[PDB]
Amino acid sequence: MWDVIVVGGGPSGLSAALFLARAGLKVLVLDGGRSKVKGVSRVPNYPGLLDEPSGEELLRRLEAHARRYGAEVRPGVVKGVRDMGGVFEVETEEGVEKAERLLLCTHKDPTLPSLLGLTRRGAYIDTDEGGRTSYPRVYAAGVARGKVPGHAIISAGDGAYVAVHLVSDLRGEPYKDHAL
Amino acid sequence: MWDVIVVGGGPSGLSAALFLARAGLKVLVLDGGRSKVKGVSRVPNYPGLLDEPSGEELLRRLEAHARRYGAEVRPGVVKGVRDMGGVFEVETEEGVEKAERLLLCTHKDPTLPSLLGLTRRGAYIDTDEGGRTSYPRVYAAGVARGKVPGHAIISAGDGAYVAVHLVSDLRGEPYKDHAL
Ligand SMILES: Cc1cc2nc3c(=O)[nH]c(=O)nc-3n(C[C@H](O)[C@H](O)[C@H](O)COP(=O)(O)OP(=O)(O)OC[C@H]3O[C@@H](n4cnc5c(N)ncnc54)[C@H](O)[C@@H]3O)c2cc1C
Ligand SMILES: Cc1cc2nc3c(=O)[nH]c(=O)nc-3n(C[C@H](O)[C@H](O)[C@H](O)COP(=O)(O)OP(=O)(O)OC[C@H]3O[C@@H](n4cnc5c(N)ncnc54)[C@H](O)[C@@H]3O)c2cc1C
Repeated sequence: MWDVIVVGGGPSGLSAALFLARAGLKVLVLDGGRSKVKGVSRVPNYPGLLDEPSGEELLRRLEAHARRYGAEVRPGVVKGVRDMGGVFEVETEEGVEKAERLLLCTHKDPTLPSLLGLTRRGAYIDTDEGGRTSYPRVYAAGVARGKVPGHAIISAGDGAYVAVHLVSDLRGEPYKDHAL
Repeated sequence: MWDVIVVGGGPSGLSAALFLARAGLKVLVLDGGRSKVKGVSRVPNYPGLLDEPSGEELLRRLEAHARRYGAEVRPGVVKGVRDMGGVFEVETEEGVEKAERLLLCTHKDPTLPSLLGLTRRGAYIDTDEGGRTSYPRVYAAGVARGKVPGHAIISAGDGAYVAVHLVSDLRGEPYKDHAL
C-alpha cells in the first residue's frame, strides 16, 4: 500500500518522488526504463549541474536524491490499472501495488492514460494548472501533460510542481517545502 | 543590442538566461539581488544537487551556468521601461539597454506589471501556457506568473520552459536544446 504511486522514473517522476517523500508520504516510483534522457552522453542544460553529466548519471543522482528522503524506486512496466473504489491497483509483470493517488510522469506513452480513459489535450494528457487530470486522484506531469518540447529541467520542475499541489490537496492547506 | 532582457536573477531568470544563451541569443539579466532562496543555509530539494548547497551557492552556480554559454548577468534594478522604435528600452546604471523581447522573472513584485499595464491573474501576471503576457513580446516565468507555492526547481524549470517557447516564437518553429 502506498499514498502515491508515480509511474515513470525520468526527471519528472523522480523529482515528484523527492517532493512527495519529503512531504512525509509513502511513495513508490515504477519505471519502465525508457527515459528519453538515458542515451544522452552529456546534459549541458540542467541549470546548476555544472559537471554536465550523462543522462544516466543525472537519473542516478535524481534517484539517490529521492531515496535519501524515503522514496522507493523500482523497475517495472505497468500494464494494468484498476480503480477499486478508494484505491488504484497498479499491475506490472512483478505483481500489484495499491495507492490512493497516481501521478503519471510517463512522457508521451499513451498506455497509462488510455487504461484510465483520461481526457486528452492533443496527444497529451489534459490537466488543470496544477496537474489534475480528468480522473479524480490521478495527476500528470512533465512531457506527459504537454510540457514540450521536452527538457530535463522542465520535466523535473513540473514534477515537483504537481507533487506540491497533490500534497496541498491531501493536507487541506498550501504546502511549502522551505528550509531555514 | 539584446535579443532578450531578463528582469530578475533568481532561479527562473538564470535558468531562462542559460537556455536563451545556448540558443545563440544575446541575453542580459538584470537582478535586484532579492531572490527568496538567497538566505537558505541548505537547499535540500533541488533534484540532482546531492550536496544540498546554500541558497547563495545555488544562485552562484546558476549564474555561472548561464555565463558559461554567453549570458551577461549583472546587478541592477529595472524601474524604467519604454516601448519605442519596435524595441523595449530599459534604463540602467550603464545606460539604456534595448531588447526585442522582455522576460519578467521578478517573483511576486507587481511594480513592473502595473507600469506596463499587464493583464493580471490573481496575485500574479496572466500568461498563456508558454508564458506570453498580454503585452506582445513580453513574457513572464516562475513565481511571477503564478508557479506557486514557489520552489527553486519549479521556477528553474518554468524559466527554461518559457525561454524555449520564446526562442520558438523568435525562430517560428518549435525549439529544442537536445544533445546529438
Ligand atoms: C535524443 C534525445 C536527446 C535529448 N537531449 C536532451 C538534452 O541535452 N537536455 C535536456 O534537458 N533534454 C534532452 N532530451 C529530452 C529529455 O530527455 C526529456 O525532456 C526528459 O527525459 C523528459 O522527462 P520526463 O520525465 O517527462 O520523461 P522521460 O524521462 O522520457 O520518462 C518517462 C518515463 O516513464 C516510463 N514509462 C512510460 N510508460 C510507462 C509504463 N506503462 N510503466 C512504467 N513506466 C512507464 C518510461 O519508461 C520512462 O522512464 C533529449 C531527448 C532525446 C530523445
Ligand atoms: C525563507 C524562505 C525559504 C525557502 N526555502 C526554499 C527551499 O528550501 N527550497 C526551494 O526549492 N525553495 C525555497 N524557497 C522558495 C524559493 O526561494 C523560490 O521558490 C525561488 O527563489 C523562486 O524563484 P524565482 O526565480 O521565481 O524568484 P526569486 O528567486 O525570488 O527571484 C526574483 C528576482 O528578481 C529580482 N527582481 C524583482 N524585481 C526586479 C526589478 N524591477 N529589477 C531587477 N530585478 C528585480 C529580485 O531581486 C530577485 O533576485 C524559500 C523561500 C523563502 C522566503
